[PDB]
This record gives sequence, C-alpha cells and structure tokens, in this order.
Amino acid sequence: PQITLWKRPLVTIKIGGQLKEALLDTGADDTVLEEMNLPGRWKPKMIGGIGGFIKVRQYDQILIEICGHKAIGTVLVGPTPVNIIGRNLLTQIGCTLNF
Amino acid sequence: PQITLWKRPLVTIKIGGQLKEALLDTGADDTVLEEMNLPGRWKPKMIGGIGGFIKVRQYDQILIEICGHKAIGTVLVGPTPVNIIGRNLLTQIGCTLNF
Ligand SMILES: CCC(CC)CN(C[C@@H](O)[C@H](Cc1ccccc1)NC(=O)O[C@H]1CO[C@H]2OCC[C@H]21)S(=O)(=O)c1ccc2ncsc2c1
Repeated sequence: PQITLWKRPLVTIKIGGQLKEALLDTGADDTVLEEMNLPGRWKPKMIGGIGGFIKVRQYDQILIEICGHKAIGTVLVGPTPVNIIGRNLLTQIGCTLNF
Repeated sequence: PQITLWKRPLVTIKIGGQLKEALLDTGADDTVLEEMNLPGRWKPKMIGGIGGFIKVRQYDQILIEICGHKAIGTVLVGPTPVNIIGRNLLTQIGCTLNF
C-alpha cells in the first residue's frame, strides 16, 4: 500500500500471537513495543529520544507481521507510549520513503 | 526520490539561510530542530517524546527547503537529540510511505 502522512502512519501488526497498532517510523533505528510479557531470553538496553532515555528489554529474532508482510528481527519492549516499527523491520517489508 | 531505510534517512535542509542535516521522521508529528537562532517571534511550547517532555520555542510559518523541496510551516527549536523533519512538513513535500 501507499501511506500518506496526513495522520500518524498506524498499521496493524501481529507479534507473539497478539494484534496491535504500531507506527511505521522512519526515524526509529530499532523497533520498540509497549510493555508485553514475551517469553525467552532478553538483554537490558536504554534508548534515547526527546525527553531522555527509557529502559527496555531487547529480544532477538522476534517474528512480526506488518499488514501481511512477515519480518523477523530485534524487538525492544519497554514503557514506550506508542508501538514503534523501526528501520530494522521496515527494510524487511520493503518500505521506502517517496517524494 | 525513493529512499530505502537500511541507513538513517538523513537529508540536507536549508532554514534561515543555513544548511543543516535532518532526519526524515515519519514517527514525529512535528518538526524539531536543535538549538539555533531563528528570526521572528516565538511562543514557549512543550512536546513529549519517548523519554518525556521538553521545552521548545515554536516558530510559525518558517520557510524550510528539504532536498530542494520548499515547505512553510511550524518549526520547534529545543534540546532534541537530532534534527527531525516531522509529518507537518513531510506532507508539504508530498512524502509518502510505500511497501
Ligand atoms: C532520535 C530520533 C527520534 C527522536 C527525536 C527517535 N524516535 C522516533 C520518533 O519518530 C519518535 C517516535 C514517538 C512518537 C510518539 C510518542 C513517543 C515517541 N517521535 C517523536 O519524538 O516526535 C515528536 C516530535 O513530534 C511529536 O509527535 C510524536 C511525538 C513528538 S524515538 O521514539 O525516541 C526512538 C525509537 C527507536 C530507537 N532505537 C535506538 S534509539 C531510538 C529512539
């Protein structure tokens, strides 16, 4: 699909058996999801943005389906106010900026 | 142009007659630039990011050229970690997401 930016680029994703709404975010290096109880091993990490840093849990090789396009990579879980699909997964679904 | 996302989508902008580097950030509602001097009036504003809220100076109707594409809109100036171009200006240059 083609997504205009009049409104936030929110799309439905599937992760860990759950459906969620997430932002297609070209400004996010990594993918950050709202707090969720994923299984498996993880590593602590801190990511910075406007307002400072938040502490997140890094899970590796996590499958996410973004509007039917499958992807697998690193997913950070923490107290983010928004589900954020970052460039690590946007590349995998063939997403591009165009103007 | 068509921009892939294997690298951070950085572009050169011209604002107030000065060239700068900025990040095309579809996850940002607004455009936020690092501390700089801008001519004209400004109002104190607050914006929230992943790490909290910050104080910014809001400049309205500012000319900004992004990759030779002209835009005129609101530009916030404050302690952002990176110069980001938000949807308020991305829409003006006809920017869309495509996958
Ligand atoms: C460093 C570049 C920007 C921050 C400057 C990075 N952000 C992604 C943005 O898209 C962020 C994503 C975002 C969206 C909404 C709430 C919190 C974060 N949006 C944002 O902060 O926009 C602000 C300006 O306009 C306002 O509209 C949204 C908030 C305001 S982020 O959320 O902080 C982020 C995401 C993954 C990541 N991986 C390593 S660092 C890192 C930082």
